[PDB]
Amino acid sequence: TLPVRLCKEIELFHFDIGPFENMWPGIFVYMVHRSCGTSCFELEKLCRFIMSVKKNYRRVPYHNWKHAVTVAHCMYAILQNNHTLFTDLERKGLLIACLCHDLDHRGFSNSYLQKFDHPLAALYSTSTMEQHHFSQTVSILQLEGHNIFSTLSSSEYEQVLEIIRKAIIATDLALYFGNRKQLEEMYQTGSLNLNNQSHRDRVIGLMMTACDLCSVTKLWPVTKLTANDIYAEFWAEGDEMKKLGIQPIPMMDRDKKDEVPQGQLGFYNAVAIPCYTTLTQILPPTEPLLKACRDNLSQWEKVIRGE
Amino acid sequence: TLPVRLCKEIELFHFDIGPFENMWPGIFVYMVHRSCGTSCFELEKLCRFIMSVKKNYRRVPYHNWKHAVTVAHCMYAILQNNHTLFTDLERKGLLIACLCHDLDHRGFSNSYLQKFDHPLAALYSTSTMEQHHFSQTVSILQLEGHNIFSTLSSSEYEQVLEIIRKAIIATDLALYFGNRKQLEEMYQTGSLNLNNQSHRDRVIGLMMTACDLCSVTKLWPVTKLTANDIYAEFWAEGDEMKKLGIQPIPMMDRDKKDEVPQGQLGFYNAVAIPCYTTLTQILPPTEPLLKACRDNLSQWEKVIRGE
Amino acid sequence: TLPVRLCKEIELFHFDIGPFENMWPGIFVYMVHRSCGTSCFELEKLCRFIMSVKKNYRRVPYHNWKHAVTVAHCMYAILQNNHTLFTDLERKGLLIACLCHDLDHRGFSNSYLQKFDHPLAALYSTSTMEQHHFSQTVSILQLEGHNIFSTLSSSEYEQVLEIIRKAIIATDLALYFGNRKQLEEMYQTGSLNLNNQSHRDRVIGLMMTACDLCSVTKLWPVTKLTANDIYAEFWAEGDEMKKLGIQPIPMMDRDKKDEVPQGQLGFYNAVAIPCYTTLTQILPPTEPLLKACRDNLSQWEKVIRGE
Ligand SMILES: COc1nc2cccnc2n1[C@H]1C[C@H](Nc2nc3ccccc3s2)C1
Ligand SMILES: COc1nc2cccnc2n1[C@H]1C[C@H](Nc2nc3ccccc3s2)C1
Ligand SMILES: COc1nc2cccnc2n1[C@H]1C[C@H](Nc2nc3ccccc3s2)C1
Ligand SMILES: [Zn+2]
Ligand SMILES: [Zn+2]
Ligand SMILES: [Zn+2]
Ligand SMILES: [Zn+2]
Ligand SMILES: [Zn+2]
Ligand SMILES: [Zn+2]
Repeated sequence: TLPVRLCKEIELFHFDIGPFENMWPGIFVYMVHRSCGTSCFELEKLCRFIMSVKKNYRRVPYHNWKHAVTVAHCMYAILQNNHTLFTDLERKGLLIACLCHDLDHRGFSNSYLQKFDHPLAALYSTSTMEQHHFSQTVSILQLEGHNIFSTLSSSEYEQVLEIIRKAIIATDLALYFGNRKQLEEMYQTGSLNLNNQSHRDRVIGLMMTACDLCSVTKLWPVTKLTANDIYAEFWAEGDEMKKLGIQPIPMMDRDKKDEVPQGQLGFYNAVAIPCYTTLTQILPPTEPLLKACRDNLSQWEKVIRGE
Repeated sequence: TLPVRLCKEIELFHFDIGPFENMWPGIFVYMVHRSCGTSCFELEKLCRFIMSVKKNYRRVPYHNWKHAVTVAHCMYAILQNNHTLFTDLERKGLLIACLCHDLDHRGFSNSYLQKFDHPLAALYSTSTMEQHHFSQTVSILQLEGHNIFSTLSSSEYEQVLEIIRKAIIATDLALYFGNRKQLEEMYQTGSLNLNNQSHRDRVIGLMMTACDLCSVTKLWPVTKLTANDIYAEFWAEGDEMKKLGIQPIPMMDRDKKDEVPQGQLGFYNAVAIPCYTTLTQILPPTEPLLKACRDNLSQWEKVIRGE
Repeated sequence: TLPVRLCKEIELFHFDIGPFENMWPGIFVYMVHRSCGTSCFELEKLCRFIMSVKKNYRRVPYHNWKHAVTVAHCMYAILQNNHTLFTDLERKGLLIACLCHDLDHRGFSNSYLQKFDHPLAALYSTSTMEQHHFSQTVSILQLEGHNIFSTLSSSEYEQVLEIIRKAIIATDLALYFGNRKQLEEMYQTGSLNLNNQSHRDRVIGLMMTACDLCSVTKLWPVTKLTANDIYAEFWAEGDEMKKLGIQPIPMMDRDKKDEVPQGQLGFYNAVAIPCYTTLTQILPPTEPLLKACRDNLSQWEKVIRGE
């Protein structure tokens, strides 16, 4: 258990995990215990696993340890408000997947790695960083005393690793557009069926996108401050693009700061609002994420106007 | 001994310890040896103690290792210019107290810890961080080979730990206002008596405030640059307050930068000038701190005007 | 071998080593193998040496590990395009010298160390930091399993250490002006002779300056961004000068930012263009460095105008 205020507010979708890093591991363990149960993991193994995962996130402005636990919390909130839908293994796997989904991130996009000709791009032609995140996850699990899935049968172990793999790959935003489009069609026609594994994998994929982007679903003061972190990374990549003799897209171009308000508008309209609209259609109890997304859209519109 | 320039200028109240971190331990050892004597501490134990204290200060903009040694230097200057007043134990304890007085500081105020519902606030209802600083000090002393007070009698050990405890607690600025007010009254009436232990504890408390705030007693270029560090911390806390859904006070509000000159004025008038005025009354050789404080007040007045 | 793009573009003088730190060691090993040969160093010893050198560079804005490898690359490009001129030992020694030439740099100039009265200034009256860089190099070589020159004869070992010493000392820009002037005279009169050791030492000295300053020979986007790093250091030193009660020169004065374009002009005209002009005269295949320097001069002239 946690302090009184945290216990209460952790159940809210728009919860912020706070600036005290050494409380984040305990926040995660709390979430796991309420989501899966106190006997889902051996506590000693789990804590060892969490600290090794922490050590393999880098000190970058956005794709860091705080992001990992923040993404995990959003998944916790989704799971707790749709608690009859998911199995034991899925709850286990998804929280872990979220915690590990950006492991060893450098603060650079897949396209930058390709243009730089980074060895990872030679190894992984598609979803380069995401395949690397999964590879890192697996490597940590293979460390002595780190296999938190020790007590599972081989059959169950293979299932949860596949849940984790698919989920981490789904955080490649390039795959989200096609996935969301398919889910929309299946929802409208009544074809969508959570008993169908391929349909289920898609819904989980959308859940992963929703959690990954959850910065846009916090209250305005948090959403606005987090934007500074995201652009710190993007502008750094844009600097590196210019060093390769390539003009970066405006989003990554430090010199085009004034276009931020309009750029944000475009993203909410093109990416965020559709993501949470579709997720809310499929899983109605995720409605608060959509409301908060809409509220942040209203705030960016006011910045553009000058209010 | 130190380089020629340092030897000379370390005796000045407005000395700056410089940007070379690995010289700060030697600066402290120099001060201890001149203040208490070369046989006050076993050198090997003292160096081990200093390095563990350094390791338990965090990389924050202001409440860091540099602040700790800077505070210790101000106490050194007070002690050397009032050298007949204090006992062996008090000189020992006060330098150590100053070095440890912000141990494990996160860069957040007591009020923020309370509002966040941080576990330390549940443990320590009053002077939350200061009670924690003392707890940290004690923990370091209990480490193998770290008890720098090994050679003291039990009686003396208990006295110096109490000197340290009271001194560290006195750095809670919330307790300064009441303390200064009492000292003022006792000074005016002739009641004040350094042979009275409770009166003595108050004077030491004021000395601790004076050392803690000594940023405002450096020369203008140092005082102005240090302000950047202090606001880096304050504005970060104000950001966190906004993330809890609480509007921070203007001092901690990044958006109210233009109010800095006037805010500083208010602090010098309400806090700093009274502190050093009262200290100078009680201990006349601390006069240079008051003069330099007044000079910085004049500089902030010129910023407001535009000069 | 390296990724395809790196293999190709590493041969260009204006190559940028990129933002992936863990590739820099492999970039260096690649350069050594192509420059000297695959049997010049025992690979295990070399990698151990490289990692210890990395550990002894500090996290400062400019005089860091990236600068060290960048300087080494420029020397690689000079060596590969003048491949018949230099001996086995010289190629070995110069790459190593470049990698170690700023070892343990604090981000402060020799003059600041003198004014602060830093112990290094008492030890080394001339070329203070450069003598320290060499001392650090030697200390690393003396570590167990770190003597990468193990297989050399004593005679050869002494020669390469002297090559390294002279080369590192030559990176003291204060010595460059006199050296360049002498080389100019010897070139014009036909006196200059690479078979004369003292003349040869001078030419190597100029090569070291050219590599050290090679920031001004990159493409404009790299050159412009690197300027931010250099001023971060300079302005920090200027801050420290003000803390000693000394007005810093405008270059190190944060308050005189607007003078950057004109200040840069002056440096290109007074230092950079003459350096690469003289180097190109002596070693014609280094011409691309001069062209790129001239192009950056044109860019700074356009900043001044407003284009
Ligand atoms: C893919 O872009 C983003 N991913 C995000 C994840 C969390 C929060 N925001 C995210 N964003 C973008 C950043 C903004 N989009 C743009 N900003 C600019 C700025 C300047 C010029 C063009 C653009 S597009 C939303
Ligand atoms: C408690 O405030 C401070 N503690 C200090 C310790 C050392 C040096 N300065 C200290 N200060 C304050 C910072 C300033 N006071 C204020 N600044 C502002 C800025 C904006 C709006 C209101 C205020 S009050 C003196
Ligand atoms: C010695 O100065 C420099 N060393 C450099 C090495 C690499 C790249 N640039 C270097 N520079 C200087 C920085 C600039 N010179 C000046 N800048 C200013 C700025 C303000 C006022 C005076 C000056 S001189 C070239
Ligand atoms: Zn990702
Ligand atoms: Zn992510
Ligand atoms: Zn404090
Ligand atoms: Zn303090
Ligand atoms: Zn140097
Ligand atoms: Zn250098």
